[PDB]
Amino acid sequence: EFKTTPVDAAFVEKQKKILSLFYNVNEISYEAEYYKVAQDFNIEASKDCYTNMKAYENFMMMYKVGFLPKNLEFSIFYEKMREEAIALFKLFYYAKDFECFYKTACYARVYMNQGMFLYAYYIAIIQRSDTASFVLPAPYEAYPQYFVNMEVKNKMDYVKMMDGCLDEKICYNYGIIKENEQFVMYANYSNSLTYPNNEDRIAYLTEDVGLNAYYYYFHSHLPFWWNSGKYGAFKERRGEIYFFFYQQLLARYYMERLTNGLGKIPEFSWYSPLRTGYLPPFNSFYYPFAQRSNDYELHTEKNYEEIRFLDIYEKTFFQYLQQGHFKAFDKKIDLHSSKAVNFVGNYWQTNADLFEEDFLQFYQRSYEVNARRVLGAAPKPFNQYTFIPSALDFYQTSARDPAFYQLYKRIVQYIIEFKQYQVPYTQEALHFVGLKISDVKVDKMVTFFDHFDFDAFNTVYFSKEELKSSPHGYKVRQPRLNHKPFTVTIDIKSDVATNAVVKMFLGPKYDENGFPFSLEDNWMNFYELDWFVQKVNPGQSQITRSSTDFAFFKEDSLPMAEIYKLLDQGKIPTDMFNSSDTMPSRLMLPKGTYDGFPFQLFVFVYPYEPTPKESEPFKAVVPDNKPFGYPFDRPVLPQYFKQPNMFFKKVLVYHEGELFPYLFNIPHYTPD
Amino acid sequence: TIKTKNVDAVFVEKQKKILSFFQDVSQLNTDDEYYKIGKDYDIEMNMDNYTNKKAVEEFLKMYRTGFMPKNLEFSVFYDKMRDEAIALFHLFYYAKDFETFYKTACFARVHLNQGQFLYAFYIAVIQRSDCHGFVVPAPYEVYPKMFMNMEVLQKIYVTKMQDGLINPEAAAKYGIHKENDYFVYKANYSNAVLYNNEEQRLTYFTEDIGMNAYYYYFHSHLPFWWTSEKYGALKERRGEVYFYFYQQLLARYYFERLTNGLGKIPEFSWYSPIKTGYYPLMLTKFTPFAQRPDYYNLHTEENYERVRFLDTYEKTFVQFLQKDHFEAFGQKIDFHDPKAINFVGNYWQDNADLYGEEVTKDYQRSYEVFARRVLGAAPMPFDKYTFMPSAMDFYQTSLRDPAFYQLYNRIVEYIVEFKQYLKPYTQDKLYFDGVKITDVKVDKLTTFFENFEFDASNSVYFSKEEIKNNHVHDVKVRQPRLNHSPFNVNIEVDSNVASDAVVKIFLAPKYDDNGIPLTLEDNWMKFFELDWFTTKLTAGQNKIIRNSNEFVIFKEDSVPMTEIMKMLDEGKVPFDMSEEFCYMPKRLMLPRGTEGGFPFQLFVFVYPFDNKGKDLAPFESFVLDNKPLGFPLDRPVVDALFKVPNMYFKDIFIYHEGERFPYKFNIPS
Ligand SMILES: *[C@@H]1O[C@H](CO)[C@@H](O[C@@H]2O[C@H](CO)[C@@H](O[C@@H]3O[C@H](CO[C@H]4O[C@H](CO[C@H]5O[C@H](CO)[C@@H](O)[C@H](O)[C@@H]5O)[C@@H](O)[C@H](O)[C@@H]4O)[C@@H](O)[C@H](O[C@H]4O[C@H](CO)[C@@H](O)[C@H](O)[C@@H]4O)[C@@H]3O)[C@H](O)[C@H]2NC(C)=O)[C@H](O)[C@H]1NC(C)=O
Repeated sequence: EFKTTPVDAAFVEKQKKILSLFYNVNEISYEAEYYKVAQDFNIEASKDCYTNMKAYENFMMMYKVGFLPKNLEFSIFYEKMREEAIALFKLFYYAKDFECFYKTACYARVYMNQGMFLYAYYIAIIQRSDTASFVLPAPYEAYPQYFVNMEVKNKMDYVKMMDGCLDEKICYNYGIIKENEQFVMYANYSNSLTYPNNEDRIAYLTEDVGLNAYYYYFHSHLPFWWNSGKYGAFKERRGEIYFFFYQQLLARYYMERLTNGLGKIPEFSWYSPLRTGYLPPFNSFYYPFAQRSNDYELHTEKNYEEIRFLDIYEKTFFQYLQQGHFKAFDKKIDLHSSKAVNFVGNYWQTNADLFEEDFLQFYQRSYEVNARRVLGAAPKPFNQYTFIPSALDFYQTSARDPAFYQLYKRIVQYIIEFKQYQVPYTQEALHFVGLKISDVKVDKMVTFFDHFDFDAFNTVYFSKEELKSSPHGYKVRQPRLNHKPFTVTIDIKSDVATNAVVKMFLGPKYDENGFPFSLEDNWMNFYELDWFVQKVNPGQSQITRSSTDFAFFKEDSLPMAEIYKLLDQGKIPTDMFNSSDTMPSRLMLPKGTYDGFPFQLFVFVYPYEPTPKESEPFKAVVPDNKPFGYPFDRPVLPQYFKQPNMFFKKVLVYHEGELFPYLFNIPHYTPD
Repeated sequence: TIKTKNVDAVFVEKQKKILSFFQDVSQLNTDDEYYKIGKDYDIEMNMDNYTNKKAVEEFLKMYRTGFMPKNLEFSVFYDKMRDEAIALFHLFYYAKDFETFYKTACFARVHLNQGQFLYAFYIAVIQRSDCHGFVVPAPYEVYPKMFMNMEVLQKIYVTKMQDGLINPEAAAKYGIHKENDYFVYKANYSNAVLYNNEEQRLTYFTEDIGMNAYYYYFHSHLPFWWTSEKYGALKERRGEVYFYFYQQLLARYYFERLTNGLGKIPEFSWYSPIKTGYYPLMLTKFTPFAQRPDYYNLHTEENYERVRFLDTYEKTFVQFLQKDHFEAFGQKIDFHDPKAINFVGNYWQDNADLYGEEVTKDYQRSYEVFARRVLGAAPMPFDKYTFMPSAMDFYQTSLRDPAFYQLYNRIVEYIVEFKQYLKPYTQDKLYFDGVKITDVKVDKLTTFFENFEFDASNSVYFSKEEIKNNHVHDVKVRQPRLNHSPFNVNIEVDSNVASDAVVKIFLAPKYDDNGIPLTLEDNWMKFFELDWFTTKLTAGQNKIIRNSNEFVIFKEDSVPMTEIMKMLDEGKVPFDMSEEFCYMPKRLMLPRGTEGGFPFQLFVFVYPFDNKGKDLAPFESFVLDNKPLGFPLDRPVVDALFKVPNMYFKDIFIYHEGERFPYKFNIPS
């Protein structure tokens, strides 16, 4: 009951090579294969490992100067850095074949900044079409310092310096135990000291490792600085998925807020104090992460120039809308087409497609980068290779900061302002003639917390001796949200014999007040649970769909220990290779309440139009003509949403066992 | 020991007529023939005597409506006043020949406001081709009230009211002495009575009479409101000239900051308070200059509409940056093109060339103007001719106000933003085949303060009696000013093949505030050009000696008019006043050192002098080169793609000798 895929022996060899660069990423083992291979890799004499001569020579130019030194923090949001990671990726991506890529990576694993190496390496593995099917470690196993609060990281460093536990009893009381000769450290989510306000209610979501990893995978599947020509016809839809990704994520987040009684995502101004502070429980080699207080004044001497830029970046968009048709980055933008939809997203992300070039150029300033800089609260960088980090400097920690959700809310509002220019769906575009949903039934929907382990060994240091055998076994254990399986049953009268699409969303039923949401105001608050095609036949029939089969959710990634165990059996975990960029399903449902929190499930059935065969960047691109998020991709006329083939069903989400995650990490106490 | 030049009969006569207009400037000598000419001079009747029929007629329409009254204070930053100045300028500028020009000035001296007249006349003498090579007095001799504090002014008034000294030994205690037939007044900088913040540390530079004269000349040489058609190939480089003047100045200013322990010019916001106040000790015949208190809220009620304009002006530029290529003001513009500096500079200046027109118009609001006005903290002008002056209403006073440096720093930074779109120079563009600088040595560099006197008589009103006997020149101001010893730069160069070469010398700081060595990457706009010249290299090894006294970019102290009247009787003219008048003064080349030797660096660059391709000699004898202003540091640098054998960075230290503080020169007993 963990999805398997069989896999042959040539595969095992290549997968083992790729996985091996992730062992002890923070130090160098002189007797690892990678070290020998890098010693033996003559880079000057290797023009013929590369499909692209320019990339090679471009790398050598920067190479001869020198790169970002080992041990410094890496972030693509600083330019000098970005130009280097991009050079590294071009090398990885234009390597003739696998041998070539492996020597290049070994070299980089040895001689280059570990952050930069891991960033380029992940992206290249996802992007190279000969590596497309290989599995990667979960990002929290590759960069545990981005996923572990200081408290836990310190406890582990402490256990290491002592070479183990003084005595068991002392240790157990501090949440430190041995299991099968490995160390396990119980971890709480952070308290009122890092989230000095109500946002702490939600720390179990915002600090969730799955949810942070998801954002990282999203970025690495199509990074802003890269064009999307690798993906064919998807190029003309890149901006669409940008909106969708953020609209869905914020919809997921607002639902968490509702169950924890927290109301709307706050709005703000660049010219005003921002309310919800955040003190990141992280440090880099030199600096504690930058802290932002409650009521932090965004508008100060240090951010004035940035704020001017941000301000006119948004107001330009207003000017576009005001005008309908306008000259923008080559063509005339007409707001009534869908070349408009694409433009809108590329505009807000300042991605490579906006400029219709291959890679983001050195002088093109991004809206999102400057926003993160203002909101990150950090002091200005010490030099081009040394910045003071904040949660917003990385996709791995971004979702920990309340400001992150506020910033994307603002962008999503802006896009929704443009979406006011889109013609709404008519009766005839949504009516499925000859078919009616007569009823929807759902099993009990139940959430709970349960423990979850990962190996954090990459954040622990090891002697020359211990390294000779790839040492690990430093596990973090944490209560994480989860739900039970449940089945949706859909009942249908049908005249016709066609293939059909069934979509299901979850959205709010009541606002923070107690009033029924009205669709005109709530369509942006629905997130997709599922999509699939079904043969329908006339009469009454019924489709059953288990939550374990929902399209947009995955199983927890396996740890590397387990990946290797499986490899020795010719086995690969499906969800880790066929769909890493997908939301973990443990977070499928907001945390419920013991009585049951009211949400609603929208079930929509429409005719299926045979759409060709692609191989797009994400799981969110289903083989359909339909816009992403359809029929909730755009403003609603409510009288058109009483279609026989639509059905809004009230459902309560329960919760069972302890309502608070800390109750799982108390020494002489066991929960429920 | 003042660089001379010889001169003929016709020259001296004209030059005397020209200098006649700068003495006793605020009064009229009934008996002087300039007056007899002036009173009766008929413009209508003389229409055939001007190159431009419509300029005469335009002037005439305005003159009947009415020009600004006399004694009222003149500033070009106000519509009506400026319009009258331009109408007057045109008339001077389109006079057929000298006689006509001379007479038109006579009329204008007699009939029109003093400041308006001198403003227009000064510019006219600089712009008229038949006038090229003539000499004008120093701005400080013409407008003395603007180059000195109240205390001094008032001592001058008191002495004049008493017709001398009631008690010479008492007057002595106040720094007032009779030296033969002169009254000499010692003057402190303002910090000697006012230390209302750390900016007052810099008064020996910001209040310096030469520096302030320097800005005035720069304005006059090519005022913002006029096209540069006259200067030919500089028309296509005007924005570049505007950026570079300001870039060089702020580097120079910054140097002064570093040596008094002050660091970066602070950023500001039209929507927030601005830190440092400005409390001017200048008087105007009619009013005090306006103060800005510390923490002054730039966004108060009177300023709402002003700030909306200024914020939009800026935001429109930020829009340009965001879209790379665009159409504005009738021009397709590409920010990838280095030539785009021309537009960038022209836009920030709202000059006539921005619009491809000869003169700017009222509806074309300037950013500089309204920025000046808001930061000047004045109340609303009472009407078209009655305003409360602040330092920034005049070119002769601007450098006094720390806010001025904040305002142009901001402008320069936006141009630097544009400059980020330019690709950095590669090795090949900079590398000088077979040429290597092997050593550089420099004589000791010492700064020091030294007394300087200027004729301040125009600040004073003489009696009918005194005007007739010509007793109009007995008031001098003595003041300690910055200076430095002359120094040689010894450069040793190697080259395979003999070749014609260009040598450039720059000054830049060694460390930031934290004491980390400067990367070129962050700091290429903090380099200040000292000199360029050409030499001929030979096969083998070369020794190049260059003295500070011969740097092309700086001038000598100008001579007082009285001393020029003396020279004209001998057929001599002060060379640096004729053709180098708008250069920075030599004595201000170096920032004030420290007793220990403050750390700086010399950058020497040697490159091939191919031929004379693109060649500036109409405006400035500055750029006889195809090369950007401030080449090779006119754009971003990558340290490792940049350094080549024909470059040398030498560490140097600037020392200071003698009295540290100007006021120690002004003590009695
Ligand atoms: C205390 O405060 C007050 C208030 O501010 C000050 O009062 C002002 O004083 C000045 C004097 O310094 C006055 O200006 C003068 O006004 C005269 C007349 O003004 C009008 O008439 C002009 C002439 O035309 C007339 O023609 C016929 C007559 O046959 C009539 O049909 C018609 O009504 C006209 O009145 C008009 O052209 C003009 O538009 C006025 O409405 C002027 O004669 C005089 O002009 C001379 O001076 C100018 C100086 O620059 C010069 O340009 C001209 O060539 C001309 O020779 C002069 O300007 C103000 O009128 C007066 N203001 C008010 C509101 O009353 C006062 O000075 C101050 N006192 C002290 C001690 O400080």
